[PDB]
Amino acid sequence: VNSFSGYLKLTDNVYIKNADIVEEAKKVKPTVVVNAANVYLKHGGGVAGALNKATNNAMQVESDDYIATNGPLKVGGSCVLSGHNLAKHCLHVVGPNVNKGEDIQLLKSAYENFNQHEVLLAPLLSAGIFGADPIHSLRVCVDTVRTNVYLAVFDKNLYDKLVSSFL
Ligand SMILES: OC[C@H](Cc1cncs1)Nc1ncnc2[nH]ccc12
Ligand SMILES: [Cl-]
Repeated sequence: VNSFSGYLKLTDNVYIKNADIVEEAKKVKPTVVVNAANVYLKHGGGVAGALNKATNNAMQVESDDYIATNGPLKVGGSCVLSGHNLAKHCLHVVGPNVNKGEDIQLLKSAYENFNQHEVLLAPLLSAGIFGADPIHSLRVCVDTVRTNVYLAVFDKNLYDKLVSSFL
């Protein structure tokens, strides 16, 4: 039993809800919130900009130190950093950005990072401003993640389309 509320159950392990991931994280304070990161951990817009704003820029400050020490992430890769006031940990995961010409096949690799964590609050990787098809991102999530994932879909109209089209 966990404290996630109001989710539709898609499979044994994947749940979905129309919600603002920032507000969800503040309410649940999950062990792991997933950020839709880029390789530079520059949290400007989309989920990343919103999460970082909610931390009063502490996420960005921590991220800049991480990059100065370790260099950029790989597309498809991840790192674990603090969750600040939102969660215990933030798993920064880099899905491919179609608006940069990155290989959509890397989306499966990106979702594989979720399997290192028993329970996660997450967005659909490569969706939104990353330019991939969200219906595809959900399919890859369901077919790749084996741990318990609670998906927050900000757009109510998109959420209804994802539910009604889910196979
Ligand atoms: O796939 C990630 C989606 C993509 C979008 C598609 N249409 C509108 S945003 N983004 C978000 N998802 C959940 N919470 C969020 N908070 C802030 C952004 C955000
Ligand atoms: Cl987005």
